Amino acid sequence: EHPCVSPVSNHVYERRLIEKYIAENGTDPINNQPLSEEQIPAILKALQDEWDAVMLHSFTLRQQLQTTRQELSHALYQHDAACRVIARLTKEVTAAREALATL
Amino acid sequence: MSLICSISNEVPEHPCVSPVSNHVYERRLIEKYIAENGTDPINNQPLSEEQLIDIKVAHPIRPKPPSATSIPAILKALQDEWDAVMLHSFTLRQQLQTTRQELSHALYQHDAACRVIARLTKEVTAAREALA
Amino acid sequence: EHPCVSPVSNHVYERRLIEKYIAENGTDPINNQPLSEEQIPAILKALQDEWDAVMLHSFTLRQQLQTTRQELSHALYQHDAACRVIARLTKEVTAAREALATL
Amino acid sequence: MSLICSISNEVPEHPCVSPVSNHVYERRLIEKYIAENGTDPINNQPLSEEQLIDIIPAILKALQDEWDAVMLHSFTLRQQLQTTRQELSHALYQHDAACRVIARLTKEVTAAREALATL
Amino acid sequence: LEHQAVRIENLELMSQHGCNAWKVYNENLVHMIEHAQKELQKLRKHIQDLNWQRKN
Amino acid sequence: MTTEAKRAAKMEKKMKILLGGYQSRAMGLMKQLNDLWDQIEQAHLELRTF
Repeated sequence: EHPCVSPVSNHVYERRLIEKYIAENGTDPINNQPLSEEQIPAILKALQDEWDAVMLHSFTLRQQLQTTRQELSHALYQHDAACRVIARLTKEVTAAREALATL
Repeated sequence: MSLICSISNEVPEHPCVSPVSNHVYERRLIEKYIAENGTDPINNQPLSEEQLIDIKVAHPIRPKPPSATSIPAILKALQDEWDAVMLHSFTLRQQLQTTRQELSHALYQHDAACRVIARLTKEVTAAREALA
Repeated sequence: EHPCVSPVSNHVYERRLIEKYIAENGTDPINNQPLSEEQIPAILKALQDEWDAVMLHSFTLRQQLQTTRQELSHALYQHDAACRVIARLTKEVTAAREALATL
Repeated sequence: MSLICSISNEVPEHPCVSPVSNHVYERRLIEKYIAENGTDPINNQPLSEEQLIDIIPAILKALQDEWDAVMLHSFTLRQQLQTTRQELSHALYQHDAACRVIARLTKEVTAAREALATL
Repeated sequence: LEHQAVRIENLELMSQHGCNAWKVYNENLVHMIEHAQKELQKLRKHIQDLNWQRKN
Repeated sequence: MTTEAKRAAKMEKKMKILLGGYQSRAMGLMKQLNDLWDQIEQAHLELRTF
């Protein structure tokens, strides 16, 4: 019923119960600090939360993309080397074949 | 109570109590009022943002409805609600302007009634003097 | 030059200025508790603040209307109370003139 | 001075600084992040909220276009993530193929060396 | 397309949890009405108590 | 998108049946609530006069 809030636990109380507890304990029921006996928007919040979730999504995607892309980046310079080995081996297998072709 | 801010007549997002009036308030609104006016709003007693007592109770607040809503549709619905609010606020202007006229006309008739009462009081007294 | 935040004052300082004060004192520049050198939403916020201005003004209209509507209704009932007074007086005049007719 | 929040990569309305990373976060985002994650986004070290030291229709058309502008970037970031994954899957595929071709050729080189050793 | 993606994502939650949340919210309106009717019945009694003071 | 649009409509209309029952209650509750606030307002107005 009665309008009162503990200024240290920031919690909402019915004056009968909180004054009862303070008289015995001298203290707050939710954090046990002292307390003296006398002491559109839903749409905007949702749309803010729409923005909020997308930004957290955006970071996560950025994190996941960059993780994969780093591993990928190393492979590219190595990829050109990979073709070179097969090219080199195709020449070496040819050289070995021609030595076998000799006889 | 399931809180309502005393300024907006509606449930606050960031709630606080003024100890100077024990009413419940939506803190960014009344802090703006304090900066612009320096007083409690309900009873015009002096107030500061320091005196405000914070609340941290979570919100059960619910969409209205979720099934319609999407980002284009939210902005569509928000505009309509915006127009409804501006219609509502201008209606208050209209209402207040209307209450000016009706109160004023009422006041004239009650004032003029006193002059009649005065005359009738004389009439009654003269009639009692006649009885003497 | 290099923004760093003090956990005691919660303020952002310029690195050159805050280091000099710590170097002599070892304390916060605002209130001298211990400190060391090592230590679209704008659019929504703008629209929020516009909504804020609407509410505060509308409440002012609410507050003044309710006062005047009380005062209106009071004046109406005063007017109505006057009617009862005139109703009494009309009968009282009529009876007194009737009394004089008796002689 | 102006700042950038390290989750948004955009200017914070109300910023807070993780000392676990020396870098700026937009409080409502990071607390909500900490609620699920419990960790510093920059480096996945553990983090908790208390450590975070604190620091008409034309408008809605403008807001809508900027809302759409984020969504332009949203598809792009999703599609680039898919593309880098599609590149990575292909690049490993060709690398594994490159290993198998070179294994095929190493078998060829082995057989040919043995055949020349037979001589 | 991403607007549809975000939309369809919302519908998944809304099907399961929104049914319960509607029931909880509708209850909350009843609780506002119960508090209002209690205050109304307090007020109507008090007005009629005043009327009995007026009448006596 | 057109396949998703057809999906989104069908999913919603299933749900709009289910939640629409609760919606209909919500309209009744809110209408009553404004009426009762009018009753509270009118009574508190009248009490001031009396």
